[PDB]
Amino acid sequence: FSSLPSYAAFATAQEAYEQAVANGDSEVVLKKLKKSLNVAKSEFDRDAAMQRKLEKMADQAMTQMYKQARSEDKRAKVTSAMQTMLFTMLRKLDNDALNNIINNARDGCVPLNIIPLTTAAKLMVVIPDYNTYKNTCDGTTFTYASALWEIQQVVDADSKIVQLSEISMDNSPNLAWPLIVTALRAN
Amino acid sequence: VGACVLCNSQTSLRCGACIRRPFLCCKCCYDHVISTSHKLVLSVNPYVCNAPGCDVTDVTQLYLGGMSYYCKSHKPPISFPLCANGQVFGLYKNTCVGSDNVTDFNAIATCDWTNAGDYILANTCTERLKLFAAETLKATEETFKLSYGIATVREVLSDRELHLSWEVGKPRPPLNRNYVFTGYRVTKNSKVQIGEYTFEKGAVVYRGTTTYKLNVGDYFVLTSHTVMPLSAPTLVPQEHYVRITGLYPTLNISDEFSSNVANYQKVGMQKYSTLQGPPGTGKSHFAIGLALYYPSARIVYTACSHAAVDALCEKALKYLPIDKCSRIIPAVECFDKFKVNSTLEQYVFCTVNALPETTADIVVFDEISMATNYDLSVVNARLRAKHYVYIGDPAQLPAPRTLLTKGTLEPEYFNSVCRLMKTIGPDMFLGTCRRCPAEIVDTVSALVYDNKLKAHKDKSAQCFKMFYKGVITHDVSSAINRPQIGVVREFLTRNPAWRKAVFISPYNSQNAVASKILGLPTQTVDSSQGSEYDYVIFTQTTETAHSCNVNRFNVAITRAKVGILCIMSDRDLYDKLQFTSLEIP
Amino acid sequence: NFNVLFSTVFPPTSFGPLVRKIFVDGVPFVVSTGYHFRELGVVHNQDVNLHSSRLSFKELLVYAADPAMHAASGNLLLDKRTTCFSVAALTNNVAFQTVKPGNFNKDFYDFAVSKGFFKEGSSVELKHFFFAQDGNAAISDYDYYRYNLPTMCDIRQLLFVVEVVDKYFDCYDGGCINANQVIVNNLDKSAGFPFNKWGKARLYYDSMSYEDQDALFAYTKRNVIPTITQMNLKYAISAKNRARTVAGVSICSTMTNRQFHQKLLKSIAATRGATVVIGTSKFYGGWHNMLKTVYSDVENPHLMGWDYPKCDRAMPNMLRIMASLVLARKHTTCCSLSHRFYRLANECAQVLSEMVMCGGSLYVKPGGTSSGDATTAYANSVFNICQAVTANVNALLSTDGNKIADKYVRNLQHRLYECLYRNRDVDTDFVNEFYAYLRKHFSMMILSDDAVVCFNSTYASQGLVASIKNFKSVLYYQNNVFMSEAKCWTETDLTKGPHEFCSQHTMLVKQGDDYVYLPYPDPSRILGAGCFVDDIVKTDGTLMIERFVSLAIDAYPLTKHPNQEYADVFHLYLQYIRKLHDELTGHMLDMYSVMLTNDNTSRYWEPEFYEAMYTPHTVL
RNA sequence: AGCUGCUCCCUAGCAUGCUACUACCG
RNA sequence: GCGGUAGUAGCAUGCUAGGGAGCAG
Ligand SMILES: [Zn+2]
Ligand SMILES: [Zn+2]
Ligand SMILES: [Zn+2]
Ligand SMILES: [Zn+2]
Repeated sequence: FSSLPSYAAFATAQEAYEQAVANGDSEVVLKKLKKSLNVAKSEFDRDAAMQRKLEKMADQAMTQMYKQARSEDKRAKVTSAMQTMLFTMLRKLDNDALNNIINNARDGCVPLNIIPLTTAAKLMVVIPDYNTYKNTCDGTTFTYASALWEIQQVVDADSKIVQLSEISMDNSPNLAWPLIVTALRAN
Repeated sequence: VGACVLCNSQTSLRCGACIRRPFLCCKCCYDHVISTSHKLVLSVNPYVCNAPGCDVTDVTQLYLGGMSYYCKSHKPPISFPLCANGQVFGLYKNTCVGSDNVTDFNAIATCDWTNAGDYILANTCTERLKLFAAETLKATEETFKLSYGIATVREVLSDRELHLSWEVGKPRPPLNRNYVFTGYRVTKNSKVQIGEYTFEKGAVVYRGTTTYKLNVGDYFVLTSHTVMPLSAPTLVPQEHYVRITGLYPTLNISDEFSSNVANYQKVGMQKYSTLQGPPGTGKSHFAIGLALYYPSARIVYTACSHAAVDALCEKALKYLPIDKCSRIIPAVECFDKFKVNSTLEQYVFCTVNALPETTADIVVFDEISMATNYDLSVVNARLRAKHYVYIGDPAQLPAPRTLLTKGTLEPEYFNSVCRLMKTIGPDMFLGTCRRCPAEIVDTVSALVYDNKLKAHKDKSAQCFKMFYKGVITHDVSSAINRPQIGVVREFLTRNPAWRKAVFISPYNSQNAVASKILGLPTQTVDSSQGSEYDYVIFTQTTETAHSCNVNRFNVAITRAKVGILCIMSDRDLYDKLQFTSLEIP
Repeated sequence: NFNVLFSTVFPPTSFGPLVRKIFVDGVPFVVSTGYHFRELGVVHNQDVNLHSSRLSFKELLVYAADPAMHAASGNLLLDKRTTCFSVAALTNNVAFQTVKPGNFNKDFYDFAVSKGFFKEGSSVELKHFFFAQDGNAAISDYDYYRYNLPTMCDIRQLLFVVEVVDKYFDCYDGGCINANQVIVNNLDKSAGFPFNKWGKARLYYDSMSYEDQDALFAYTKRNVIPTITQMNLKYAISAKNRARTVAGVSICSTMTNRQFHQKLLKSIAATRGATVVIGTSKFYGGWHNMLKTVYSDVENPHLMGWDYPKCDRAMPNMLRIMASLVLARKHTTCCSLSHRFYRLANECAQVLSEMVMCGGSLYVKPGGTSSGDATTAYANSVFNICQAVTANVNALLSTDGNKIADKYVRNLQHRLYECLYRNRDVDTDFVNEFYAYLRKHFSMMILSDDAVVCFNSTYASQGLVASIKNFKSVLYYQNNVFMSEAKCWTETDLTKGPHEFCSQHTMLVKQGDDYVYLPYPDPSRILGAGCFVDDIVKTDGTLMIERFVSLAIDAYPLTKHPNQEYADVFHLYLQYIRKLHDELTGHMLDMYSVMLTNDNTSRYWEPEFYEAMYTPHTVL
């Protein structure tokens, strides 16, 4: 703040006061060129104190709209994320089993709990111990929920592949023992 | 929040009165918003007063008072003018280069697309401004056309015949093959699919795309798009390297490709060799022989519309196996030699409106002169190929600019490629024209065609000239003057063997009228590229600046390879062309 | 009430969301359009449109929170570790989550042992630790919902209890507010499945305008939105080795529940001198004020406190619904009759019987309370007061009326019978009368399922107010739990306050010229907070120090105890704070050459700063 | 990885309020 | 000699915002 209109005015007032101080003539020398200086008081008070408020408010505004631009970009980002997720899960879904059960409904509505139960292609079973294994999915095919399933792969709690011969009553204490069975719907 | 159009600097300000809402940096925005008819600027929030009931929206007057922007009559004391230092208030206030000479952008912004000069400046500037002018032009095109007469046909006359009603207060636009409408079927609530159809002389006869039966309640418009910003220039930067880059040398070729070998190398040895083509020199054969020369190349069939790739489809049955190609069509009745939507296949049959953005080796751009910079630059955005192939020539005819009002666009300014053959020359030369005999190809030489076209066969001796009488009378958009029709029928009786032709006329309504008296078919001059008959009929009917234009008639002069009759109310080409004259009845 | 009984007959695959097929620019979806409740019947949405053109931000937000398309595109699941209903598996493998041990602050332990702690036979010893858990901890904790059973109520008794309970909530005011008036503390918490893939709650409170939130809130008054709840394990100090979990509700539920309930919730927490004491501070004399308020003017007073086994997993659904209705009774002018029903249906479908993600799979919750929804601590208080009032009614109606000597209480009993089983609408005068009777002979201080009661002893020995046995019977037949009398307490001398309230004991000490009540904690809790921490950075004292200042604020009132090994805890904390300050300042003079000045940091290792926090003249 | 309530510490800002020094006018 | 206002410095109380931590249900 030096290029203001009143820097020159206070400069010339104090310069004339300097000229008269090098002169030093009268009592009006003191009175005047302390009042040439005492007029250039409001200049350098308001012109250098209202210039000290507009700039702070300008900085406030600039920071605020920076914030708003960033918040406007993140919205578009999350919009794209949600859309991609929905359209991706859409393409494991539009089969003919779904339309078959939906068109058998009298008004269009069905319970949600019977859609994986009747249209899913893959089943996952979690077994706590061997006694439960014997009564649920022993063999290589079993029946659950009015259908026939065919086993592919068995893993354990460490995600390591077990073979169906190892699962026995005397080898049972050597296995990490939630086992997870994966089966496919038989046709 | 991106680079401004004239400065490549991140800003947040947009001209409110523009059509594109372009980015303009602070000093650059000051320039444009004081120097034109753009009075508004929008930022992350719109710079408008917040006192209820204000609608004065200039640029200089507004005052910023904290969390608001005021006008001087709306202003509490704590404020600052939003316009000072010749610099509007917005983000990134410092690091903007600006520009002092922005009167070119200023004129583009104020260019209302009436004069030819509008097109001249729009085709004389630099790149992203080329894009801005192009998209403003197309946006103003759709503002132009959609707001005209409603095609509300309120009864049916007969089979393929209709009765017309149209919008009041707003006139009705042409009914020609250059002007294609689009149908919507009204039900008690809203509209349903009908499709695009054409209207002609009836009492309205429609040249429908396919069979339809519409009762009353229906009405039509010519639909459009909502054109978004582009991405890429009109062409790629050139190359002068040492290699045929990215492809494989040759073992086999057929000797009918003898004139093909010499120009295969130049298109692939450097970035692009822009092709000029006289009518029927073998260009498509060349554009098919490209894949014949190198069986391993990906070349992308493009055009103005599919009807020309349908030509490249017609000769695709001739040469290349059907197991390397796919014909893409958007979700219309065209030619389909192959299966649709198979992008990942070697041959890419499509048009500028069809192909998804991918990458390829060579793009065969067809019929360039009927394309403006926009549809020319779209494929430069979609397809970043290393080599280009521009089938076309500014020499034939340009795309229909409905805003051709004062002056006429010269082929210097049809697009950037169009003056490119006139600045650097055509990087293409094929001297063997199978089209015409010793009459026309020799004649089209001194016309505009570089004195490079010359005879292939000898004279067939019936391509004669007959300059006519001429009387003028117009009705709406063309003219019917059976004076120009009279000598056609009355001299045809001298040659009954003259029933193999098409009657073409610049006034497209003449073919609809003449067929009642004459019986030979119809054809539109500007959309007649590629199609030819052995014997053809025409009457110039006048030498104004629409048809007999020395570069622009020449589609229908190279029509005949056997016999013609050029009925001339004209001096433009009679003493300019090189044929013989007979007596008039 | 009748629906609860009749719904145990029908197949359990018939309840839940009802889905339908819709088209979004020609591509088919699967979305919810209704709900079949076990208590409320079949509900259909009012704004359903097939064939829309686009999706806004709001419609994407609603379709992403739906369990319809998450479950319709996963595998079938047969989980044999639980008896709960399993729906689907959202991935190709199961996730086994563990819990880690704590970190040992050896410096503090060595310092404490050099001052005489942890000797053989001491009264203060370590009993609070970080217990570790293995991979089967989440599902075995989720399997405690097998204690929630379908319970049908005495309806004529409940329809009177609800009126008295409502009389307890008359001094507050509520209603709906706009989106620019709600207040969120800590916008940096999770948003909850599927929304925790992309950001925190800040992301969704910033991306939504003030007019989008209003639109979503207006949408939930005509339609039902079911959401998904995630189960998380806690990492905290404790005295028992069972695992603890909290439910994390999704953002789409919290956003609208705040707008519905926040005005009343903030009214409750700014009131002093009432029965519910949420929002009252224990500092600056507040503990004394609460204790003197509950003492009131009961005649031959005793004190009593009880507990609820398995409170949040054994609550019947009818009482949860009743708590919601009592809280919603303040919307008599802003909401219509249909709006309130749809808000109730939304609450039930989101936090009462919803879909739960445990591991990477979906299960069906039978009932109970979700710990982390927007109105937890207040619904718990409503449930508390309901059970207490029921106990009093059962005490008075099951007493031989020919032996009651007072003639006022006999008429009270007569009129109570005929207001339960003979009168069909509400009688306002008798509700006022019974409420006054209860407030005089049975005074309550309630936090969210904690309580203290001051009651008339002579009345309780004759069976005119509730005893500890009446609570046992009421819990047995209305809660399906057995309350053992080894977890209750009684106190016959009032100059020593409650034996326990919010984990604090009470002491009557002399402060200045008079006697006041002070709260103090279990010493093992403070010492354990000293020795064991949940981050490795907190095992260096000089990096924080404020932790020990706060823990010393919590431990000041042990200085007045008669047991000498209890005051030593406060003194040990002050000495340690001084040592840490000295060792931090003697680092900048050697490793660097910085001379730190003791800028009045010497107040932290003197007792005046801490004594000032328990004297009535605030500085909060 | 939740919802609430209370308390301590640090920095920024706003107005307010008290108080001190200089100038001008009355 | 006093009042009013305009400036500059130091001090407190309250409110808001941001960050760090502790306890309770
Ligand atoms: Zn610029
Ligand atoms: Zn503009
Ligand atoms: Zn204004
Ligand atoms: Zn309401």
